[PDB]
Amino acid sequence: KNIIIGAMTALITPFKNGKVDEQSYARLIKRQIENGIDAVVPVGTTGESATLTHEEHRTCIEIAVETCKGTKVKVLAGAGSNATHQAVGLAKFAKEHGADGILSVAPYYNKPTQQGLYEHYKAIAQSVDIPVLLYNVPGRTGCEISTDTIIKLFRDCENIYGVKEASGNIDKCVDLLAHEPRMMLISGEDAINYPILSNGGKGVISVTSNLLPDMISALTHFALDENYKEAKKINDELYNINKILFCESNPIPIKTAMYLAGLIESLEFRLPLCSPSKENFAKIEEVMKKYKIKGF
Amino acid sequence: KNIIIGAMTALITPFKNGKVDEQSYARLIKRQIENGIDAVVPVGTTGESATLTHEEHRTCIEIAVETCKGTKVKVLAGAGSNATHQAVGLAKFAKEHGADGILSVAPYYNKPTQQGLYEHYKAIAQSVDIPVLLYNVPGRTGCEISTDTIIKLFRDCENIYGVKEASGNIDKCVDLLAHEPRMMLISGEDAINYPILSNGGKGVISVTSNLLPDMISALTHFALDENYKEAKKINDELYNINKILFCESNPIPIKTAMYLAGLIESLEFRLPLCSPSKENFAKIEEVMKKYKIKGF
Ligand SMILES: [Mg+2]
Ligand SMILES: [Mg+2]
Repeated sequence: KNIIIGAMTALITPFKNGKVDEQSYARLIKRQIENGIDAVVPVGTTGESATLTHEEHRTCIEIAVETCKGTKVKVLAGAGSNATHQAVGLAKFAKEHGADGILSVAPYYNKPTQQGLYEHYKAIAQSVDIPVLLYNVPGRTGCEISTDTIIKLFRDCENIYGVKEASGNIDKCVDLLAHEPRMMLISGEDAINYPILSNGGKGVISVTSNLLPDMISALTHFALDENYKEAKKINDELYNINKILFCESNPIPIKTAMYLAGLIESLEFRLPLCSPSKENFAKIEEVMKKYKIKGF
Repeated sequence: KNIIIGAMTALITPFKNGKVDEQSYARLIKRQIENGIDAVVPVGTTGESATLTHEEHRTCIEIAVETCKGTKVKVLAGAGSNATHQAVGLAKFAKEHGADGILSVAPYYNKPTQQGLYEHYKAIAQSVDIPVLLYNVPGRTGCEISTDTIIKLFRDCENIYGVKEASGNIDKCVDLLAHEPRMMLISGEDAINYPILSNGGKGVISVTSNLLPDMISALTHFALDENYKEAKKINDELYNINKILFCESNPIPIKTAMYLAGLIESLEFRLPLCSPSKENFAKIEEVMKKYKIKGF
């Protein structure tokens, strides 16, 4: 199977006067590339996919593809939906614009059954010839892709090569790799990057790497090199920032941190996302003090 | 405040050879009208909003509006989104196509904060001059509209007149009406229609009423008249069907029941929704046998 693994960043989408700051977006991606990141994820959850237009999805994906040209960094495009017809179109769309693979979130809100999830992802995988990474995040979607369903999709569909897990369930991560060790388990929860990697996970799709790409990259590469002692020490050091970045719903804290670090111009979201409370703003600033934040 | 209350139906959307069966849709709404229902909700969750195109949304709302002309039955159009800009557009869209009000679900998947939810619904309510009913269903959205947020929205915005609760939380239903008795609490969970109404709830937005409109309507109107013994009797008798209609994710069981009753021609969903298991199909068939199902 063709795979996209390693240290990956769920890119924030900066806004300036209510529009995509395209120059900021490119600068942020180059900052990721220059700090050891192996792939970038445009217009995922951290990138506020929900509130971007289709045109803007296209724009952010094209900017990611363009900025990654001439480097080894791949573009794993966010392209998923709770409507299978739309998911299929978004996958073809992402491939069409130069993405190396797609990250496809489990249908949110309409709670499909396991059978429906299987047919959903089979249609997506059959629509393109590039790698497809499942994304399970039940706290957001209201549904869970079961281990059996993930393993069936991995075995039955050639493009599906693994899953990004954001489920706080290391038991399931054991379940997945004990029964299907060939799949690529990808950490979608920064605080437990190391436990997932030390169990045979092969990458992270990170929120924290927006702010601290060098640290997340080093952690992932240490672990992939089976230097678990060094990977754990970064994971432990990152715990405080990893947790405070979810004091409010992601990406509210990470954008707050990027703004506080001077990495993005304005602390702008699209409704229904908004600035944090005064209190959480201060907590984020407080936690950041112990970390060294690379500039441009 | 202008309100839309009473016995209301979350309309299923019948498909025929992959497209909306427009004839069937109008026929189903006429059947609701003729069995005492006070309002219909086109293109909600039960109507598979997520997998309908914009054009199909227009179409279903127009059929509902047209079918309810010359009757007292109101159209509370499904018009919500997890992007505030889009939810505002859908609200204006529904009003301009003749809807009497809108049902607007809490943003799913991106989990806005309470502050963000307030700004979200404030923007929606300020964009139209027709009643707006909030819809709280945390099992599907991953977020909760808190009692304080609901009450603030009710007090600050003219059009917001209450909330449809699908939260299994009668404590919250007490909290809401004890602190703000002027709001319209609407049951969004058929099994507990009577407890919500007996605490001062003023209507239901029902799944079961698709199949048994006369019984749900009678239950509601008994309760609104404080004939609680008669309303409780129907609620108790309805428990078995109210529960089996969620053996799989709504609207999979209700569409199955409508098909088994001969009320729709095809057991068709749009992916990622799909037919129920063989076993769940049979269980739905058994439970329906206790109930007397009105024809056309
Ligand atoms: Mg009317
Ligand atoms: Mg009376």
